[PDB]
Amino acid sequence: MTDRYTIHSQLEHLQSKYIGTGHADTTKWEWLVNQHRDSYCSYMGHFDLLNYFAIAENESKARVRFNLMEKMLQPCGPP
Amino acid sequence: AKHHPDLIFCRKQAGVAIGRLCEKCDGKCVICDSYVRPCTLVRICDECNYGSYQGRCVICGGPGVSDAYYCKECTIQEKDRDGCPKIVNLGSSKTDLFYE
Amino acid sequence: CRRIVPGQFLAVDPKGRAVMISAIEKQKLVYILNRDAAARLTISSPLEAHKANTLVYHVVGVDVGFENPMFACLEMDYEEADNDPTGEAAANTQQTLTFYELDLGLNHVVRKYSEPLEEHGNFLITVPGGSDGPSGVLICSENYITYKNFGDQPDIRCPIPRRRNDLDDPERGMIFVCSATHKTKSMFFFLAQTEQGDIFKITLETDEDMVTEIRLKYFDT
Amino acid sequence: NRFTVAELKQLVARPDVVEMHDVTAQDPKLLVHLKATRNSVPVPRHWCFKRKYLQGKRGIEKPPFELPDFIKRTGIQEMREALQEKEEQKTMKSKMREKVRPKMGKIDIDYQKLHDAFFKWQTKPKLTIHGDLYYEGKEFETRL
Amino acid sequence: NPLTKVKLINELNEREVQLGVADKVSWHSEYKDSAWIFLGGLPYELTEGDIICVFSQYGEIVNINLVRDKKTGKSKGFCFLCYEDQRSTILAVDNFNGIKIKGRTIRVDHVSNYRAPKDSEE
Amino acid sequence: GGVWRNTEDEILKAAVMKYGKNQWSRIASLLHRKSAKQCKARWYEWLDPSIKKTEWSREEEEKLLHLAKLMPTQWRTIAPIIGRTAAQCLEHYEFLLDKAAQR
Amino acid sequence: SYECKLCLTLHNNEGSYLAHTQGKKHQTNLARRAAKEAKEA
Amino acid sequence: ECLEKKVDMSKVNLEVIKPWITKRVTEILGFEDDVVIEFIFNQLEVKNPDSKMMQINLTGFLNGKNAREFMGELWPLLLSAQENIAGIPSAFLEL
Amino acid sequence: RLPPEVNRILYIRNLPYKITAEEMYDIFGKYGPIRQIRVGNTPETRGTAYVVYEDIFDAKNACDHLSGFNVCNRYLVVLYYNANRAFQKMDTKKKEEQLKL
Amino acid sequence: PLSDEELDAMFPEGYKVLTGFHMQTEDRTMKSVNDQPSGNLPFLKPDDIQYFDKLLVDVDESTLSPEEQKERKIMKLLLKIKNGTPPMRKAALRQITDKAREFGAGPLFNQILPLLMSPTLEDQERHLLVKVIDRILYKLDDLVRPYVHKILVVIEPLLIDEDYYARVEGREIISNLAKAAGLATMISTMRPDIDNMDEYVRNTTARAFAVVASALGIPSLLPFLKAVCKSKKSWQARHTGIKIVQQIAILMGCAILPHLRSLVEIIEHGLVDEQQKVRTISALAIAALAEAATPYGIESFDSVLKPLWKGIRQHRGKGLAAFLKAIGYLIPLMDAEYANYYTREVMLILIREFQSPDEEMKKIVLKVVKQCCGTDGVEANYIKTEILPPFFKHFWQHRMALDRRNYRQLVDTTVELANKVGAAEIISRIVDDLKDEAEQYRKMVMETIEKIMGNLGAADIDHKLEEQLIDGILYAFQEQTTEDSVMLNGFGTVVNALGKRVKPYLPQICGTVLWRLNNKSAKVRQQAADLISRTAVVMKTCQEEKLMGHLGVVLYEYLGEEYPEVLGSILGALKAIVNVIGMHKMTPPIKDLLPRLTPILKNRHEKVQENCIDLVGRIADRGAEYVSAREWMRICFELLELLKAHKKAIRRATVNTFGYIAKAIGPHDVLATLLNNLKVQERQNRVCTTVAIAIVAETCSPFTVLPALMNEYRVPELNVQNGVLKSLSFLFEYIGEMGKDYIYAVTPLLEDALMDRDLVHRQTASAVVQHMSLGVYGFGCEDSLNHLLNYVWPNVFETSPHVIQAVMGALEGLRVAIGPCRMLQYCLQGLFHPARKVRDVYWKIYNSIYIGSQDALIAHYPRIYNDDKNTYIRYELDYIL
RNA sequence: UUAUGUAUUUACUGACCU
Ligand SMILES: [Zn+2]
Ligand SMILES: [Zn+2]
Ligand SMILES: [Zn+2]
Repeated sequence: MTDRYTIHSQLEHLQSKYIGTGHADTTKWEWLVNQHRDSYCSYMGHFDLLNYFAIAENESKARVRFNLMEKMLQPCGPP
Repeated sequence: AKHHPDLIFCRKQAGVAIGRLCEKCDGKCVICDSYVRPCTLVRICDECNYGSYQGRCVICGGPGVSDAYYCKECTIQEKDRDGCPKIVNLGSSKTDLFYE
Repeated sequence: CRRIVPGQFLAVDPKGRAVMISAIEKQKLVYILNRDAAARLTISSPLEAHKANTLVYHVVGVDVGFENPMFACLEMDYEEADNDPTGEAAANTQQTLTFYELDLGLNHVVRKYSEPLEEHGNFLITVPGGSDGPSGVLICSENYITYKNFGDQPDIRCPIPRRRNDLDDPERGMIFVCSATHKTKSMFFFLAQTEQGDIFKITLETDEDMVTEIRLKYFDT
Repeated sequence: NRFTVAELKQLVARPDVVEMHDVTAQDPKLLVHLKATRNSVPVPRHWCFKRKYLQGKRGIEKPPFELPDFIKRTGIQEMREALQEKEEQKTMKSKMREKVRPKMGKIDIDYQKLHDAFFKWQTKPKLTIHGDLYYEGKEFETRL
Repeated sequence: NPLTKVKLINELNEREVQLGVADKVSWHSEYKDSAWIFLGGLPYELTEGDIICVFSQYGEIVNINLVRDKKTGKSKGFCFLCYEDQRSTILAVDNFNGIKIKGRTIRVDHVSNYRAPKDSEE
Repeated sequence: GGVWRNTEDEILKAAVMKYGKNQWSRIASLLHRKSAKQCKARWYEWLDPSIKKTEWSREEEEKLLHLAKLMPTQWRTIAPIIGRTAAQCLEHYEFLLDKAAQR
Repeated sequence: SYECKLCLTLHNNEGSYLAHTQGKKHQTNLARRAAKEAKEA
Repeated sequence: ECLEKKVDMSKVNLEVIKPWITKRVTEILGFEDDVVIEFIFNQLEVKNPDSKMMQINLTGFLNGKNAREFMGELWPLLLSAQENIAGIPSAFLEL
Repeated sequence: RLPPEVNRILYIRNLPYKITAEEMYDIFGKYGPIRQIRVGNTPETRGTAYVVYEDIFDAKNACDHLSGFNVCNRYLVVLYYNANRAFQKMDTKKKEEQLKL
Repeated sequence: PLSDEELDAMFPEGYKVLTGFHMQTEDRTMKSVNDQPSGNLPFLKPDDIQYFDKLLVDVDESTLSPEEQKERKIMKLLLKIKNGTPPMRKAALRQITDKAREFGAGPLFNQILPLLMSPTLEDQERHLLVKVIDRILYKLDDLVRPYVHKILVVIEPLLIDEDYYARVEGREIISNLAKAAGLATMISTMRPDIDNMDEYVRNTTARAFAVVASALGIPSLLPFLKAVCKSKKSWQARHTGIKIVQQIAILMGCAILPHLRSLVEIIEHGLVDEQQKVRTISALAIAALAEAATPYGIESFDSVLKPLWKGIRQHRGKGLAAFLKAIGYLIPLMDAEYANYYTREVMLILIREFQSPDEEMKKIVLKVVKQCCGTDGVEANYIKTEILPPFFKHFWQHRMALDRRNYRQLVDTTVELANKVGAAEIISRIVDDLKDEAEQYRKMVMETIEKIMGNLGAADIDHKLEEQLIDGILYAFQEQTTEDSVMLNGFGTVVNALGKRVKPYLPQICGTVLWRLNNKSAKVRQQAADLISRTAVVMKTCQEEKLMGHLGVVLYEYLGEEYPEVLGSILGALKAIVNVIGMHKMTPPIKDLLPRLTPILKNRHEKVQENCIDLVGRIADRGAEYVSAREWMRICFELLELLKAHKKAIRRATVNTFGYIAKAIGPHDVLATLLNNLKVQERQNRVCTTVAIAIVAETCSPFTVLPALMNEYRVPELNVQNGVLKSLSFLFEYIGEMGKDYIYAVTPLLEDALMDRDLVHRQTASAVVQHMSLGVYGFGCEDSLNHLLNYVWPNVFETSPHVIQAVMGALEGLRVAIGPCRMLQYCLQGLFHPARKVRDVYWKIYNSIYIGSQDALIAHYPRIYNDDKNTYIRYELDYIL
């Protein structure tokens, strides 16, 4: 069964479908995990931050992209 | 528009169909809604340009004459890279005035 | 370089009829390319393939010879990975190879097939098809290469050859970094490359129209 | 649940910012971390008041406006005050008469002086750095 | 649909009387040379004589034509009328369109060809 | 309509203080809705400083209840005789006292 | 615009001020300030 | 809660399941419809359906008690048939 | 003739308080057979009534020629009530065929 | 017929069952009872004294008083809205929306709904009532759950209503009712209104399902449509569900496309059913889906073509008509082989059905001809041999000109037959009927000819036929009864098509017009002047300036009219001549033409004002040397009264004329005029002289306006100070990158404006900060904007809507100027603040920054140290080479 | 003396509007 969790959506006031915006009741974990995900897509987005990160290890660029890419699922830790 | 705060935009994906403005609203920007410095053409979605709705005004829904544009101040704020700016609902103005 | 808007991953149909531009999260776009009577290139309105809470690791053009174009992508859905504080739900959240088929007759994009993966693949390689080959997508991954193709092909696994006794592995895997397909008008092969530089000659040798088994060898370095 | 300003002031590496309301937050430690992060500017002083941010400017009468000096050295203030004062003597008879028979050349000052005042004689004003947010008094505390 | 055509032929006359169309070109100048009119939606209790009694107000109908069915039926629902004068048909399509007899509302229009035994709108 | 709110009553008091008594167009020239007829009507009907607009006495009520029996209508003839004189303050008295003599 | 200065109240036009001469009698609550002005009558 | 052990409609038959559901909804609201029996049909067409959406859209027509007992009846029949390779629940295997 | 005029009902306003029972029976059985009347209880509705007949033409007789008719000394105004609501939808009635017809 | 159980089920409570002679009157017991209630409120009509009956007595709120009079103070409110003056309207309406959560849906809807369900309403009263309902649907979210059906049985006939805006009101509030009630409430509600006997409620429930389907998406209720359409106990359910599919297709046009296949597979269970109604509406639904797809999905209809083909072969009647509409809409979706095959064996049926008596099948085959001759297949000689002769025999009648949906369909099909066959073949068959005696029929022929000759062109018409249409349009232009423009535009399009070949008809036309411009004064003189304005183009490109110089001087003295609409068309004609000739070479020369126009400019009619200042604008920039330069000064006092003009084209042309007058005579005389105009009390008259100050600024450069405009902030009046701030707003918006020079001159002004008590000062100075912020971007002026941000930023907490949107536009305009870093520095230490009132405002400022520039924030985030369980340090940025 | 709830004018805003 279930009880009373019927909340499909409501008045389309602004449609903040941009993920990562956040509202008043947004906790520390939520906007820090959006902060880490935006950081990761900007790391692999720019070529040259990915250069800078690949020089610091000896790892190749696809190794660094696969590491950064698999960390985007749960980067900060469990809620 | 900015004047009527209850008007809602369409905001779906902008296709290839170029927006049009009526004769009463030529020169108006669509978002900032002014007259000067037009810089960027309007691309409207395919649902808001289908069949009977072709060449129709973006704002008024009257018969379009000229192409629609964004300001430079809408352009450099990238208010053109959101959805299609086709004002959908007609609400609480030009309705009661029709009943008056 | 945003997260939501496309531009990071770019796939194209091998015949040249559509093109998909896709982001690392939530949203993908398909343009339909055609040519009009001045022999001139034209672009439709962008078709939409939005899927919320979804990572994309790579995207690729599945060759189908004058069929509805398909695109293959390694996705991952993470909403149960961020709802459960136990931590293990985000530890068993394996990727999915997903195929988007463009109904040119119906002018929209549908998720056709969606199959999970028993390891995390990093990027895909197009296999030529139609009349030339066994149309599908190779999937490179840590210590494996896998031919998957939907419908009837059993999933073919080939473990990646490490070197003899090279002294770099306490515990470390081995991925590919390059694909380099080649179509020599008799057969087709792939100049893949591990992360050290060891180019492999991957050749698909198929007895039926179906794939049979894949095989490779140390080409050069 | 809401551990008070004693312990919350004891835990934080910069305790000099934690206030009487920060205990009543929904996440106190990051609030007083971001309150003690480096180059932020704080919330305005009137978030807790009862006076709608400037309705305390009631009875004080203030001077109209000081024009900057490069504009005052064009004589536009003296010409404009002179014709305002001459226009305060006119009736509607002459205000409607010199609407249809207009004397012109009332100002006709020049164009080179105005161009020099905005281009040759331009004065940098006294600006302020990005921290110096405004509160209600702020110019009657000139005592610093 | 079966009697919105009543509304359409009525909106014809209401739009002519709105615009003020002279009788030389007031749509009955196309249905000249025909004293025939198609009735529509009669009740099945209506014999030939009762239809002559109601529609003879503007002239005695010379040639009536009910659609009596072949064997199993007795009446289908139309009738065709041919008066003395064509202006009787003008009067009848203006005046007897949308009247109702024992329930069902009937309609009238011109014909302009002939007694068609079954083509028209059931 | 003639609604006569307070922000025109007090301006009318100021205008009659400045201009005078038989000079009404000149003070209807500053009210934006009112004509001089309405200005006369209010300043003699409500705003006149001689109007004793409260304090119903006992002598004037025993006066009017057999003064409005002499001439039965006509509350503008018996308004200066009573001197309550607003000519509807008299009608207020007479209808209130014929409610209180009925109840 | 117009202001009752003891009142500290704003007024748009003229008859908004000079109809604010009757309510809110601070006009006689300066008897307290007159008692501070002089400790007797 | 118990409605979340997932299902695959390829594992189950459906034409044997319909008359039981018709009989149950004739018991629940007294009389016979089609559009709610065809709701059962068309909601259980999709290969991996959702039970919470099922419970909402039956809570609408039915009480909210009868939707609760109806989901608590109908979902274990689906599980008892999808465990079996035959595709038949225990109430129709044994009887 | 006249469909769009609701009948079998008649709203009665400005009716005296001295109506014990009888005078509405007088005035409203004067014109024909009555079904019943409604007498208010709130001191608003006290002094304001309904009357329902078994006939249409009697309600026409009432509302065509009692408009502003003066009675015991407060003249009443007549209207037609608007039936719009209910409180309970009636259920489990049998009303079977039973061979009556 | 009633019983007493239904009778007390009907009535409300608070009720219990149980010659001649002269004498005199007496003084009564004061028969002066109240008939209208106790206040000012409105007047009550005699029909409203059942609904507002409880207001005629005073409650004196105690001893009859639960909270219920609070829930019938709404009775007073509905009376004030329905019958009141508009201040009372907006007062009561704001009051009822602000307390709609307090009143609850129970009392409020069971008073509103029987008021709308009265047989004695009015269209404006219906409008104000549905306004009340949709204004209380935003507040009563998820509270109208019992009250959906009771809203719908009132609202649903707005969908079938006549006037268009009432239909849009119906669709909008059912969409809001759909998004507010969710989905399961809708399916619970409108299912029993399917099998219901009344075809009104059945049709209208179908349209209601279509609009809730649009508001909630197809696949939510697509199992419901699949459910109700395959139900087989009564055909009315199937007819209703297929009607639902039809109106979903005709409502949301090409957004039915990705759900099309799973939607068409419903409908082919119809077309074979035993009712002709179900097959007919299944074909109409296929026609709506095929209209909607266009040109897609043709292989998704391939299961429908065989029963359509069998149906058009075997049937006759209206089922043939629906099948014929369906195949006519299908075959443009089809590839050219199958399309040409289905065309060439459906033309036979169309030729068979040009004889048809019924008007709806006339409409359907008149639509089918539009599409079945457009593709490739039907060649020209086939069409001009036997498609069009019975077409012109049976469709060009008079009755088909009267009905508007039979009017426009016929002309839009005739144009397509002209596209395929040719120009003169259609025209030569209908040009002889521009001389008819029906005005609507000549209007139809003229609209046909203007659309053909605007599309194709006029090269196909020989010299044996252009005289036929020239005399046709002259006779048609001479004898029109109405005020329509269709024959004016027809004349203009025809002569623009004939071009230079119209040369031996300009004497005939100009003679007809010059004689035509006397005519009893009988308002066919704006037809003559409008015809001059339309044919003014063709006389220059046909080497005619003598007759241009002839009728320019004639229109110079038809402008002393008393009729305004004559003089407006005179000025339109004279405008078109001033364009088509040069200004400096025209025969009533501008030296003595503009002084005739200055007293015309004091005419308060809108048409005469509009045309007069369009002409004065062209004269004022291109001919400013034809004056005294006193004269421009005494008309730039006329252009202040030429504001306050209720059309907004006048108001935006007069500010352009201020700019041009200024570029003529200098910006020290026109500007003192515009600055005396700033104390007026009237907007539409101060904001549009503020705009004119910005125009005279940007034309003749600021430093000519900006000292005096900077000065008049010192004038102690509210209106002039907000005026100079609004003129700085429009000025910086107009000049753009020239704000690099003037930002230090206006920053000490804006610091005083933002420092000021009044909030209108702060909203106008915030708009100035916005436009200046976007005008100096990328020029190194980030110190002044960071100064002014310290004064903008405390205005964040203001809740007046104009000032909060002005400061929030200023913040999202300062984002690009000084950086996302500086704006993120101001957002921090207040996103998490304990009060929600400050928290949500800083979160929406942060959302505007985040969507405004998401990537630039990556460098700019703070460092957030690690807690117990989670890692919050972005380590990759921190390590180094 | 900050302040409410309201009856209630007066001012003011949005290039609001045939
Ligand atoms: Zn803009
Ligand atoms: Zn759109
Ligand atoms: Zn417009």
